[PDB]
Amino acid sequence: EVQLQESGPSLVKPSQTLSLTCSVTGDSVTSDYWSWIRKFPGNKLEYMGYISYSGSTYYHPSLKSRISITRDTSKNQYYLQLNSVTTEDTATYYCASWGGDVWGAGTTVTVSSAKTTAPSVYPLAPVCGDTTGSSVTLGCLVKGYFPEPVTLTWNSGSLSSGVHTFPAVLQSDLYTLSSSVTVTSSTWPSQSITCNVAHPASSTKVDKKI
Amino acid sequence: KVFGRCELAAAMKRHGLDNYRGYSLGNWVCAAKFESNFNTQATNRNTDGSTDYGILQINSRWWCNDGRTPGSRNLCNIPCSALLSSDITASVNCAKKIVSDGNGMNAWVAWRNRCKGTDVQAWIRGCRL
Amino acid sequence: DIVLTQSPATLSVTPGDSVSLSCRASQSISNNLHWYQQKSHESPRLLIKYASQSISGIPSRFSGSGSGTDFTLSINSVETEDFGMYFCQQSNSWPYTFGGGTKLEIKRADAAPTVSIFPPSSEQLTSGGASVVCFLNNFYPKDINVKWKIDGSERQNGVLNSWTDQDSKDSTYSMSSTLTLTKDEYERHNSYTCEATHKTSTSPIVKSFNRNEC
Repeated sequence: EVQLQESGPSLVKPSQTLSLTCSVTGDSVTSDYWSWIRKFPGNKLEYMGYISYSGSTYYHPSLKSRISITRDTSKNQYYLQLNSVTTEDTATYYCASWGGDVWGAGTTVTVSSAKTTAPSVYPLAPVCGDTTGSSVTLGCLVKGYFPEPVTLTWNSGSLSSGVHTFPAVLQSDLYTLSSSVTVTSSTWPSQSITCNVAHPASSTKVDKKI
Repeated sequence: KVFGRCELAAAMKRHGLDNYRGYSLGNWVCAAKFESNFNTQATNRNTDGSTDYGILQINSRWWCNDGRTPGSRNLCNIPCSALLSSDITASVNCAKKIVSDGNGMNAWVAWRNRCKGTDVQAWIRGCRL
Repeated sequence: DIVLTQSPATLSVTPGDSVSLSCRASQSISNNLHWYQQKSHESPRLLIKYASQSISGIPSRFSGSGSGTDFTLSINSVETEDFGMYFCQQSNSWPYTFGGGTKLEIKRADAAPTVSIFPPSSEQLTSGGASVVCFLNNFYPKDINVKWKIDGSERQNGVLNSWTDQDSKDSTYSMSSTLTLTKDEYERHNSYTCEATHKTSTSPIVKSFNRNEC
């Protein structure tokens, strides 16, 4: 069975070139037409282009000039080059057969000039050790980090129910994420509740007691 | 089966060939006429181990698989036998993929020689479609 | 470029119900319209090709119809694994283009959001920043409006929101809204309010706090 896999830098700086590789297995890269499709953050899809048997390519005009699609028969792969990128080229990129029967898992490419930055972790507690109902929700604000992702746990994983960890958003070129944990009023502050945030890119992991 | 000219034109319009990538319906009707006289069972052996199949005489060397052609690429990822059916579905899907390459309908020599740059619309003229 | 319009933007159904999704083209494209399914965290999957041709290996509940500029993807008896995004794509003319998509979501009983507001932490203030956070959790339907108010004035600038996908556990939705100010701005005002308007009540849920107290 034919299978596709994208690979290449996950981060490209503005004005620089974005390069991705699609490895074809199962069948020859000379025995089908191949395409590149991208999905922007908002979820909209754009058909970037394709390369057919003769080597002829078709590129999307609302892009065209910056894009180039090539293939290597000896390695059985085909590529995507997109010049002069800007933050707007941030998206999930997929390689697929022209027929659409086969797709790679997709790979995220982020365009940013930001540098690796460890997150600042802040505790979110009710306005002064408050408590009203039978329950209380606490939170953790993870701000100013780059790049994604971060792993957030509560009490090193010993507190896993009633949790809501939201998708990070981009604020001033840096990511911000938050998580809320809800427990019974008879649990906190009686028992300690700590937010654990790990950021692989910066080899950091911090704890924040609420 | 052997399609009637207008009958095939209507089936081709139904199968979305009219203005597919810029090629008006006449081009396809004309190509079919010169390629097989509208005969879905048309077959043709080539000097090499390949055979052309169907109403649009698609080759087994590059486009379809007949399990006995040397250097088969099966670009259309379809059995060549599917191109001999009275149901033109497969022949049209493959034809659409062929024409989606850089050399469009120039893939069909008969088309270039006897259709390319002519009053192709004349082929569907008279047909109530 | 050919524009494809899909509707509704979103559809909430109960597993077992049948559904019809629409896709309209700005120009006639005959039968050169294809349908894709895309689940969260996954790549697209081709369901129907050329308006109505079935794909061997795709569940029989999926079928397509239409021609020219009006197309329809039907799912007779939606199953629990069918929720996600559905897009149509035309291949009649280059550039190939996609519709905006339709989101197929799970229907369940309405639920009011549980709202919590949080002041900036002492740690952030020490660094010169001040984020006010508001969590709106486990509500349904998805449609909701969050309004921030400082000293009684509605505030738009500095607000960033984040939504989780429909909850795997109870099919509800959750949201986080954060108002980011500088320490100076924050200390210049007193009342901070997070106001949530939702279908579950004509009166908006209001969570607030004043710096003049604790």
